[PDB]
Amino acid sequence: GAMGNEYKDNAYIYIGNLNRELTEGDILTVFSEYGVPVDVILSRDENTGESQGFAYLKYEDQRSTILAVDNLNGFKIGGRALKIDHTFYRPKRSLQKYYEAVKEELDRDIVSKNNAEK
Amino acid sequence: YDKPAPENRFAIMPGSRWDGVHRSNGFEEKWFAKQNEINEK
Repeated sequence: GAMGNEYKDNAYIYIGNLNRELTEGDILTVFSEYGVPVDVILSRDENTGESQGFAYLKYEDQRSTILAVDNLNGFKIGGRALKIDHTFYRPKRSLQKYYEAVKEELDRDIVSKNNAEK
Repeated sequence: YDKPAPENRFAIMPGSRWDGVHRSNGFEEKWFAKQNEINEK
């Protein structure tokens, strides 16, 4: 599970087979109980837009994503079965405050326990 | 004791944003309702 990298709050899920009229509010309400996300991303065609066909929302907890998945997986809504799946894409990169994250600033005080117990 | 069937472990409480609209995913949900609905013990 991405060993040596351990990504932070980067939990994202792919939502397909959704109603065209389905808006962000509807999506939030549906997933609201099943782990309401802090942000919703909707794909749009720059050529025309309007339609999406793809959408991704950020979950507060990566473990909570299991709920909506096993819950809305194959679930029928409006005559359409929802298709939930784990994503793999990363959000827009931002090199600013993350600068302070450079080097093991914390890391349990540079591994206080050191190498195993004395 | 062997459980009758698998279910959700993390019981995350609902939020206001949920609007309070009906949202179901499994009939087993009846089990959770029964636990919450206890007037005899």
